Amino acid sequence: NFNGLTGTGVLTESNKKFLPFQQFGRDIADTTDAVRDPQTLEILDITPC
Amino acid sequence: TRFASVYAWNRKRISNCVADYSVLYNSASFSTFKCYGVCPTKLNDLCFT
Amino acid sequence: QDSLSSTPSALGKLQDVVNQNAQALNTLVKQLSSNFGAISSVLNDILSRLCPPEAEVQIDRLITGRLQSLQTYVTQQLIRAAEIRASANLAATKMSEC
Ligand SMILES: *[C@@H]1O[C@H](CO)[C@@H](O)[C@H](O)[C@H]1NC(C)=O
Repeated sequence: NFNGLTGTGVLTESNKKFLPFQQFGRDIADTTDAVRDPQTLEILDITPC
Repeated sequence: TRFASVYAWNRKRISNCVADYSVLYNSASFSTFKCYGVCPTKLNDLCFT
Repeated sequence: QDSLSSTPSALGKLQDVVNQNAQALNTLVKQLSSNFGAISSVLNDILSRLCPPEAEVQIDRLITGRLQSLQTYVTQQLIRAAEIRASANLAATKMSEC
């Protein structure tokens, strides 16, 4: 649960170059596939299990 | 102690804080408590800008 | 050998099959972004915001649309498969007779 965003999957460090104002990314299915950790500001990849 | 008129309603902005809605929804002091687009019992773990 | 090496469009018959299948799958996935009348295309948004009596109505709308989208996909695949089968049947005949 990231800042109210709930889901399940494997989390890893992302190589996606987010700009400072960006909190998350989305796929073509309108699902979130990357988030910014609200404490460490690290970008994480999200893939289901 | 005092409240604004309806023609000149007052706006207070809430930000940069943690909110406990459990004190509000479970209060017996309210005659009306109607939510739209969200459940008050689930509001207690959501985030907003 | 020289003709194939100099003509990008030579194998369109095979490329079209690849393209048509890719466009059907991508279309199917994109339908997951559809609301179908629901408050959100995202199922988790519905479950996180609303309780069971009102969530079920919103979920039913997504189920109806997503089921319809999948039925459309499968019907198209069956029709497309039949066309490919006929092509394969012709190819098998040519192998035997040519
Ligand atoms: C969390 O606190 C740290 C300092 O301890 C700060 O650098 C960071 O930006 C805070 N995160 C948020 C979202 O405010």
